[PDB]
Amino acid sequence: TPFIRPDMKAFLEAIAAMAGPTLAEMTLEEARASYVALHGMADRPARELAVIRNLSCPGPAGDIPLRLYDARESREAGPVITFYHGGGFVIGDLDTHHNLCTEIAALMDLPVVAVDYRLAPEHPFPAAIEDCEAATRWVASSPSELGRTASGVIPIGDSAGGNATIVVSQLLGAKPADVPVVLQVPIFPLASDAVGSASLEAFAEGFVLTKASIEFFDTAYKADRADPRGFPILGDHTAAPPTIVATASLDPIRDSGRDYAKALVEAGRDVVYLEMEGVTHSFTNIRAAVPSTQGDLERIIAAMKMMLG
Amino acid sequence: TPFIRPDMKAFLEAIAAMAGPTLAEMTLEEARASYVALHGMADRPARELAVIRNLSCPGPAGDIPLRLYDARESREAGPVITFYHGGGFVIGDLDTHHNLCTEIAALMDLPVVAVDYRLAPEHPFPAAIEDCEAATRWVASSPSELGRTASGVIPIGDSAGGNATIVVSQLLGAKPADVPVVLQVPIFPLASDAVGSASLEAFAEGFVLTKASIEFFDTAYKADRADPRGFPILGDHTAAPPTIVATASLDPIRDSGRDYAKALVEAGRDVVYLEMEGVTHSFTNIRAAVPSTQGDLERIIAAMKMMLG
Amino acid sequence: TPFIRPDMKAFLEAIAAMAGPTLAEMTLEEARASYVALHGMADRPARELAVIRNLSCPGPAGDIPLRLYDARESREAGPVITFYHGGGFVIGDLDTHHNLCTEIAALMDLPVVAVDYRLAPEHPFPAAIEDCEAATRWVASSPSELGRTASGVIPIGDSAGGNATIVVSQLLGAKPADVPVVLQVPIFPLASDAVGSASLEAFAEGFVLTKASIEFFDTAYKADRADPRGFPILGDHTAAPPTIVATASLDPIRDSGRDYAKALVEAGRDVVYLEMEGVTHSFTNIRAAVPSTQGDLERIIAAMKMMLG
Amino acid sequence: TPFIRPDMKAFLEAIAAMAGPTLAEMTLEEARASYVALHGMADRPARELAVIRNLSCPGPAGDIPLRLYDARESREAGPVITFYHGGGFVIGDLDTHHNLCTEIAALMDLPVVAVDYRLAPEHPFPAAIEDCEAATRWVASSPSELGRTASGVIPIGDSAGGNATIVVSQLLGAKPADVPVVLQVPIFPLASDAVGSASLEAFAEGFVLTKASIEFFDTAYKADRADPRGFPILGDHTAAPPTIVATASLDPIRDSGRDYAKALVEAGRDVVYLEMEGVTHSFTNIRAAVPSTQGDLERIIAAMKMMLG
Ligand SMILES: CCCCCC(=O)Oc1ccc([N+](=O)[O-])cc1
Ligand SMILES: CCCCCC(=O)Oc1ccc([N+](=O)[O-])cc1
Ligand SMILES: CCCCCC(=O)Oc1ccc([N+](=O)[O-])cc1
Ligand SMILES: CCCCCC(=O)Oc1ccc([N+](=O)[O-])cc1
Ligand SMILES: CCCCCC(=O)O
Repeated sequence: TPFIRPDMKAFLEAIAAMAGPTLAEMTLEEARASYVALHGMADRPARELAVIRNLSCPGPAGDIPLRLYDARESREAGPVITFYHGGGFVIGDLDTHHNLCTEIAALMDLPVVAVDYRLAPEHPFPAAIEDCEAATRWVASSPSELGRTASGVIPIGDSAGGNATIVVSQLLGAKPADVPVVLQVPIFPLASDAVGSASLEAFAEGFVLTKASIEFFDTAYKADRADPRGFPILGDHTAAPPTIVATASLDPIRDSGRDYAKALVEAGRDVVYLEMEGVTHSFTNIRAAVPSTQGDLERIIAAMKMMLG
Repeated sequence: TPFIRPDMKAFLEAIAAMAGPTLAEMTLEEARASYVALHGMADRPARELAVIRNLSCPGPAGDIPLRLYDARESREAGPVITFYHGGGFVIGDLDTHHNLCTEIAALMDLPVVAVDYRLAPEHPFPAAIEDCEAATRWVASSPSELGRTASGVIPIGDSAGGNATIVVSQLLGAKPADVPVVLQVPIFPLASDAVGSASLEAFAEGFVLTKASIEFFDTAYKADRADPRGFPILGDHTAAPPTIVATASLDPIRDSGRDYAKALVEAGRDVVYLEMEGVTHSFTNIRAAVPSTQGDLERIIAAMKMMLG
Repeated sequence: TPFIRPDMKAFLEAIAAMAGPTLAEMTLEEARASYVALHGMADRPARELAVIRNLSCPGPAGDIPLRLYDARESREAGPVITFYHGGGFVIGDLDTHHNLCTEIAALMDLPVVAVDYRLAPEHPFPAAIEDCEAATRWVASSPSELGRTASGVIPIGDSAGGNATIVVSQLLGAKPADVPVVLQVPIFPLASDAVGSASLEAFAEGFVLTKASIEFFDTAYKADRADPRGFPILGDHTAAPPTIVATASLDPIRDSGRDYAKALVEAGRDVVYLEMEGVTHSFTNIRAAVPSTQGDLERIIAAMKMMLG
Repeated sequence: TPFIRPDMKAFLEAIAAMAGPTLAEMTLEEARASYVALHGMADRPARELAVIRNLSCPGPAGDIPLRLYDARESREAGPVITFYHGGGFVIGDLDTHHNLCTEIAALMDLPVVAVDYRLAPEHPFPAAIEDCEAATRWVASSPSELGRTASGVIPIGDSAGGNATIVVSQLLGAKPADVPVVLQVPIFPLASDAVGSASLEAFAEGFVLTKASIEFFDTAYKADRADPRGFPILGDHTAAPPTIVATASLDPIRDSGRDYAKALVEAGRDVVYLEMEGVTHSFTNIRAAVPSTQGDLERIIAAMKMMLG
């Protein structure tokens, strides 16, 4: 039996007791609401910050809603974190990952801009990617509405947002924004197709993210298996920016993260690979229900400060 | 300050630390999802039963979904428990109270039929009552689809479901079903209007059920203050069936349950009044997070067995 | 016309046909002898028990005679029932309620200690109460002479004894004996002044206990209307022990018992309220003349077992 | 035309202009003195330290010479760095890597114990490994003669010493010393056989370490190709300690270090992979001739501090 932390196991047993409908059995609005409720009850509360401000920027389909987080009311030029939430490209929003964003802003002492990108099935692949790229380019242009100057950008995101992290870094690598990507932080990302992976079979049920949910998200999003914007393991890694890959040992898509970090080493790129032991997918947003995951996030923070130099 | 059990106080501290939005500040589906998560994560797992079966019966608006619970695959004629869930007539469903239902069925060794009645704001007062009454009459008719002959019915429900319990017993008292109500069990019910009561002021915040939530529910359901189907304290108590009223000492609507039991005594009716000390509203569905509440439920069960003979 | 059971009505008709004199018309010795004769006639025969033993304990005015009833010569530690007979504090003794005591001991499988407390007018208020309190404390101390160990006491009594039951529970509540009152069972008690009550007017004549007798007892006992030891509705109910209140629907002091049960609910205390339908005051001691009153006693017994756990 | 830093390229071109003999064309003593003279000229001078002290410990073939470096005469318990020098297992000693050792001790503020292990061809494989393992176990036991307490050990070494670093970590993993390996730092290690690698062909000549020298060292050391103590890529990686792998982009054995870091990710182990751009093998010891390599060492140091927490 795989190792599970005691506080992690208690959370999994409560989810098993709840025994709700699957995502596919709910309406879309119900599925999205259940994710709000899960993170609402499981995550630590928001940090207080000097600046929490809603903005928007132009996108290919229309305006893209954004939210700026900053512990400082005024700050000098520096890197700006551009955050993309998880949720399979189907669920999640600015509120499901709000508390985590306030934590990243507080602990990094850098500004964070979260992207409220368009969701599937209403907006299938590559809608989410289009919006994350556009928003990241916009932040990288130091617009006056943002109120602080970017000397570089730091894409970061969990799961689907970790997929978006890598894709955005590849798109900006090929066609630079006004400043470079100085660091990327894909957190338990989907980089290679998880179908057929050993982690997917081993952790298919009972570890928060299920094989059934992965298939539900896949059916809604409709990413093409040969498209590097859907599966960025297929992209060109030879100029990948400095990278921190964080995975979970109990994640059904753990091996997708392993694959990506291996590909970066194969291409000679600098990478920190951290595989959190005894916790699941989504550990960044369950920091109250599973208190030991706060320490896992803090290790990512420490790696980020190190890699920023 | 009022007495609070240590495990109860730890649960309240967790809720306070979460510092979530009010039900009114969420979308309606987010409010419903937050209740699914509250019970889902805080209650004990379901009992294993011989029979857990979805069914439906005709109602005035269309079909009424039902769920049958029975520890026995087949059984002789006997009383049948008809259960109405809490949630202000706005939230809750068959799943939010599913584990509690399996526990009632296991500990009573009687069949339980839970009612998936229509909810406000989509279906305001008296839609919930219409469906609860219709389902209870249908069970009382011993339909072949149920496979359980009813010698009598036992209305039971928590909070809004405790309101429904009393209204149904009054409606069936006035126009009998095929068999009588042999016992009713309103658990922390709303019987009289809570506005103005001492308990509402004393426990308006910080005790799971809040004054703000009570107001949210009241606005959606739109019960007429003069209608005994809304506030059954106004009804005729002179032929009330044998009753167990269970309240919580920390409940903002505690005094409404006190009022009902006093009205039963005033009318010469047999009643067991149990006020659980140092726990809150909703204690029937938080039996894992607050382990001492399992004993509270078991006291209700013991009183039911006694009052059934 | 109030509902009267057929067997109860026939007994009332026989009493009327015999047309005996009132308590004021008889001599004190004759009144006491007629009470002996009524129960000796009307009640079911005594149960055979291993132990029926006279005892005594020190009191504030000399020794208090007691009678111990137990189905077992030797038993484990457990609650001990402490019984106070009815009779207005003027008539009755250890023999008038002897068969009832044997029935309680047989059906509960607990020891019962009946108190031969001082009677008015020879010994007016508060004599009876002082003796009932002293005897209950003595039993609660597990004295060697009792022959069994008390883990708690259960005060119980009919009418004036129901008054004594509540007063004793309040006095031991304020100044504890060696073990707690774990349950009290006031049976058709006098808790509030019956003067002015609707039940006193409705059942003033022809229902075994008469208005004339109530006034007779009151003149003899001379209880202070403002003293909670005379009228324990005036006492502090906030810490009342678990309670079973039993009344009779045709009792002139029925509303007194209703008042007390209501006051317990108002104070948030656990209480079973049972109002026996279609029978009179004294139903616990007329179980042969009115055979259905045995079932009434058995309902009280069932409630006692439930409330003891 | 692979990228080469300007100061790096100047160093390589001066070496080319000298046109010195190969390792095969020199005597053993000439080769070893040649390496002493290269580092003596090319590396930065020694840091001044409170403690630079020769020690020794028992080994499998007699006493193993050690040298202790510490910026502090007296310190709290903490990890102790155990260092193994490069030189193909044929050349190098405590003096060729002395200045680098003082730098590591100064910048980490941790004690460093360098190992004077037995050299080939006089002592072929596995003599060097045996000595490195024995010395690391000795340090890990916190012997009185060490003068400070080890709470853990940190194996570190360049090239052949990077090979020894990994092998020691595997041996202590299978058979623990008194304290764990808390971090390992293999610097341009030989982990997998370089023969057949793309890096070996691309950088066979002109980049400090030549293919000819690799062959010369290999024939002297005579490591068994199937032995994980000779080629630790063959070892069990499933419990590898936290790791920092540092390589150089112009290193003929660069791909061996890539292979090892990929194998750790594949096994789910935490690893920092740093590939220094535009510098060669041996960059840790040419920090005066190529001043930009001081920054490369400082990046390794920063990663070490981060991974130690
Ligand atoms: C309801 C369980 C958590 C589902 C949401 C979640 O865990 O965030 C994800 C985002 C993307 C992917 N994915 O790309 O398969 C999976 C998960
Ligand atoms: C979010 C916690 C409260 C959830 C709802 C609940 O606890 O069940 C109730 C049902 C009905 C009423 N009511 O009628 O006011 C109150 C509460
Ligand atoms: C002969 C019928 C009356 C016998 C006395 C009786 O039935 O028991 C009572 C005890 C106490 C009170 N009281 O306190 O008013 C009334 C009645
Ligand atoms: C004469 C300068 C190059 C030789 C010294 C050197 O570069 O240190 C090494 C140690 C070990 C290995 N090896 O294990 O192949 C290669 C190189
Ligand atoms: C309203 C204050 C709550 C406790 C007071 C009571 O038990 O009636």
